[PDB]
Amino acid sequence: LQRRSDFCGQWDTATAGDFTLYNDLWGESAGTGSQCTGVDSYSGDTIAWHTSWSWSGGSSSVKSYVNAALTFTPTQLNCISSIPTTWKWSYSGSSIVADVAYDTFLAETASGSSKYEIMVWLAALGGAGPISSTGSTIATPTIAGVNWKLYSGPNGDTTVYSFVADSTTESFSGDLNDFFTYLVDNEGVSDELYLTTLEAGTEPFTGSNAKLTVSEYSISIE
Ligand SMILES: OC[C@H]1O[C@@H](O[C@H]2[C@H](O)[C@@H](O)[C@H](O[C@H]3[C@H](O)[C@@H](O)[C@H](O[C@H]4[C@H](O)[C@@H](O)[C@H](O)O[C@@H]4CO)O[C@@H]3CO[C@H]3OC[C@@H](O)[C@H](O)[C@H]3O)O[C@@H]2CO[C@H]2OC[C@@H](O)[C@H](O)[C@H]2O)[C@H](O)[C@@H](O)[C@@H]1O
Repeated sequence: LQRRSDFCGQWDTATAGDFTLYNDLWGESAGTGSQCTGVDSYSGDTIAWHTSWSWSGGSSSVKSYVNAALTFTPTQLNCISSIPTTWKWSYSGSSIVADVAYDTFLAETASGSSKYEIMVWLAALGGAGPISSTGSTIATPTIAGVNWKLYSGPNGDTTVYSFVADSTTESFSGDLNDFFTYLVDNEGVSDELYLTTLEAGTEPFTGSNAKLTVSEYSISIE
């Protein structure tokens, strides 16, 4: 028999080389729809995958964060020399309100609660916007070959910094650690914090008959 192979459950996952591919439909209760995900290929620190979705309702509420998460031991920033990454992706769908973003977390201890979250958005689609206490940038730095718009704002007892590419970026390669150095140098983030999480995926708000194709994604820590 041939069956649907994509996984669709709220907390379903797949293991793929150095990655976990999470469905992470954490916000599904905020609306109506569904989301199914699958691995296409993998080899060590590289993965190709896709996700398709339709979400309605809860227009300002994220429904999910399907993502490829690197398996690694939490490491203090001052022990990291570079985090090379490459990401090639494309989106299809209608009325897509979503981002394509890295999601990363810093904590005082390896097993402890997060203190900072750092997102790096390669795309803001359909008017999607980052968490921001003002609605405006705090800085507009050039990092890893891209001109970014940096925002900040709270999420519970954490501060979220979001670097948003000036233009939609379907193909990206550079050193993700440059974003952590930037915040250590410019925003008072301690270089003694542990990087606990390195994820790359998409946050949908609303849209229909959407599909993200990640043709290539790689990341490592040196
Ligand atoms: O009992 C059911 C199963 O629970 C699983 O645990 C889940 C928790 O119940 C969820 O609370 C948790 O949701 C978080 C999710 O993993 C993150 O991806 C998401 O990150 C947000 C971030 O908060 C936001 O600041 C940033 O802008 O955007 C990212 C991406 O969307 O955050 C979720 C929680 O925060 C939101 O909800 C609470 C609000 O107060 C807050 O404002 C919201 O933002 O997810 C876990 C599962 O997470 C794990 O798997 C998915 C991975 O992607 C993730 O990294 C892993 O930690 C249990 O694990 C299961 O065993 C249970 O069956």
